[PDB]
Order: sequence, then C-alpha cells, then structure tokens
Amino acid sequence: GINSQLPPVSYIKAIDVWIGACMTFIFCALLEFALVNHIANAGTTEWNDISKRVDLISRALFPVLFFVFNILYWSRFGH
Amino acid sequence: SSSLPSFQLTNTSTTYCTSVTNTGIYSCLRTTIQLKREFSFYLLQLYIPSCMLVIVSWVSFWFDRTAIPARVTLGVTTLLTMTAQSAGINSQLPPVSYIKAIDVWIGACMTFIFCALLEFALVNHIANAGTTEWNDISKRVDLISRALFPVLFFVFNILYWSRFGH
Ligand SMILES: *[C@@H]1O[C@H](CO)[C@@H](O)[C@H](O)[C@H]1NC(C)=O
Repeated sequence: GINSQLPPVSYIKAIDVWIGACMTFIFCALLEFALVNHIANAGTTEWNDISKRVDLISRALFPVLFFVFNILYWSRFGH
Repeated sequence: SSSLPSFQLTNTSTTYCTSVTNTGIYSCLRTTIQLKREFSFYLLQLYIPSCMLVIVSWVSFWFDRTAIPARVTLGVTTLLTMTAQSAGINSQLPPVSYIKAIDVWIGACMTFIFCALLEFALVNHIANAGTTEWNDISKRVDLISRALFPVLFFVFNILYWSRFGH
C-alpha cells in the first residue's frame, strides 16, 4: 500500500530503508520461533533449557535491537 | 546526471550519422546519452524481499511430519504472500508485453514456494503408511529438501545473474 503511492524513483528513499527494516524484523521474528521449535523437540533436559533461554533473550533482545536501529535511522535522516 | 528522475546518465557521445537516402546524401550529427538504472534501489525493493520469502518456505523442512498445522500454514501463507509480493511489483513495472528479467525472477520464486508447499504434500502422503520403511523414506525426503532447495536456488541464482549481468 505504501509502495504504490510513493512517486516513481529508482534510488533508495529513506522510507524504503525503513520498510525493508521492519520486513526484516518480522522475518527474524518468524525465524526465531523456528529455531526454538527445532531444539525443543529434543528430549534432553539441557536442550529444553536452551529453548527456553532463546525465548527469554528475544523477549528483550528484539526491542533493544529495533531501538538501536531506531536511533541509527532517525539520526541518519534527521538532517 | 542528478536531474534525471528514473535513470542515471553514465556517458555522452558526439558521432556522425550522415546517411544516404533515396533523395540523396545528407550530412547529419548525432549526440547520444547513455542511461542505466541504480541497481541498489531495485535490489532492496524487489529482490531482497522475495529472498526472505524463499528462505521462509525452507524452514518447513526442518519441522517434523507430525506437525500438520505448522507446515500447512507455513506453506500456504508463503505462497499467498508471494502472490501479493508479485502483485505489488507487477503493478509498477512499466507496461510491456515481453518477458522482463525481473519477471523471470518473480516466476522462479513463485515456483520454489510452489515446490516447497508441494514437498510437504509428498511427505504427508507416504508418512500415513504404517510401515517403518515408508517412514524412513518420509524422513529422508525432508532431510534432502533441507539442503536440496537452498542448493537448487543457489544454482538458479548463479544462472540468473550470469544471464542478466551483461
Ligand atoms: C563512454 O564513452 C567513451 C567515448 O566513446 C568510451 O571510450 C567508453 O568506453 C564509454 N564507457 C562505457 C560506459 O562504455
């Protein structure tokens, strides 16, 4: 919906960056669950502890990394 | 060079184009400009998104056969998404009636997800048989596709860019 209203140009606009970013953060989010499900299937007690660990990390990792990008993005395009 | 909206001017050239026509021989000057596009934009807008989608279609192979809701949803959503992705792209390409390179690269990703959704159908079909041997074949198909698809895509990737890097 966004892409089909931006004036046609053939160089990377700032919004185009911010779109691909969100596209990545959701791609990684859907990817994170795939890793968790993969290691959780193992019956060993250690792998279960790692599966739970990956979740607990991402619970606060992603909001941090996005906030990092958030800072980087606006500072780059706040001129 | 900056002024141009959609193209980037690389080169200029002053040559002669004096030719001989039915009416006679007329002297002629031809100035020429060379426009090529920024690969950067089209890479981020068109190519990279679909690369993520093809990768997503692969992670259904790393899920076991028993999780039917997992691999069905992954397979059908990825295909729906690609059709939408292709729709957003297709409705901004300048109207032409010959196969563009991007158009090839779209139909390819469309196929790799069609085959991914198809792979699970094969696995689910042979896994229903109670025999332990079919089960080992069911599990084998998964383990292959886990590394088969990324290879075949990487093969196509090589072929594609080499064909369209001229
Ligand atoms: C640009 O034009 C010059 C002059 O003819 C030529 O020597 C050069 O090869 C051209 N460059 C490209 C991009 O081919």
